[PDB]
Parts: sequence; structure tokens; C-alpha cells
Amino acid sequence: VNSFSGYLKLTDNVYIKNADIVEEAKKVKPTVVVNAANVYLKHGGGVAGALNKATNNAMQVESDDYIATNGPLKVGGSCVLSGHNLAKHCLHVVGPNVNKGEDIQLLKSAYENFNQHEVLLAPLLSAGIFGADPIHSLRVCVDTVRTNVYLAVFDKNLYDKLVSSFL
Ligand SMILES: Cc1ncc(C(=O)O)s1
Repeated sequence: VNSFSGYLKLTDNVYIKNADIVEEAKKVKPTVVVNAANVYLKHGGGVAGALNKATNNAMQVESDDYIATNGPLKVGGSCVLSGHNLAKHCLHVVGPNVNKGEDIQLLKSAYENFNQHEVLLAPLLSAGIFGADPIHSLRVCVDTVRTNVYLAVFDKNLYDKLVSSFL
């Protein structure tokens, strides 16, 4: 049994809700929240922008030190950093950004990072300002992630379309 409430169970391991990821993280304090990161961990907008704002920029400060030591992530890659006031840990995952021309086949590689964590609160990778089709992102998620994932959908309209169209 876990703390997650109000989620629509899609498969054995994937759940979905219309929820504010910051507000959901603040309520649950999950072991892992996933950030929709870029390779530079520059948390300017979308999921990263919102999560980082909710940490009062502490996520960005920590991320800048990570990059100064390690250099950029790979598209499809990830790193584990603090969850600050939102979670124990933040898994920063880089999905391909279609608005930069990145290979959408890297979306599966991005989701494979979730399998290193037994339970996660996450957004749909490469959705929103990363430019991918969120229906496609949900399909790759269900077909890739084997651990228990609780997906927070930012839009009520999009949430209803994802559920209604789910095979
Ligand atoms: C505050 C948020 N902005 C974008 C989200 C998303 O595309 O998942 S959540």
C-alpha cells in the first residue's frame, strides 16, 4: 500500500491523475519525483521550471554544481539529486526535445531510467514544451516502465484525452 490517492489505474504498474506535480509532490513526499530535465539541468520552464520554483531555486543551485563537476547529461539519460522540499530524491530525466530535433526513439531510453526505482511520481516525458505527442509518451511509458509509476497530467483536457484514447 502507498500514499498516492485518486489515481486511475491503467495497467498492473502504471497509474494516472489530473494533478499539479508540485502540489502532488508537496502532499505525498514521494521517495522519487521525476523532473523533465534538459542536458544542462537548466530548469527554466515546464516541469523543471515549476519544480525548481517550488524549491526556491535550491534545485537549480544543486544542479549547477552537478554540471560544473560532471558535465551535461545525455539525451535519454538521468541523474539522481536531492528532492529538496518535494521528495526524498529527484530523478532528472532527459527526454528528447522535438523542438531541438532530437530522435524520438530516445524516449524509450529515457523511460528505462524509471526502472531503477521501485515507485515514482512522474510527468509524461517529452510532453509539453518538449514537443512530443503525449499519447505516444504514455504508450512508451506503459511499454517500457516495469516499476510502479504515478503519472501527473498537467492539463484536464489532455488527461481526459489520454484516458479516453488508452488502449
Ligand atoms: C507546471 C507544469 N508545466 C508543464 C507540465 C507538463 O507539461 O507536464 S507541469
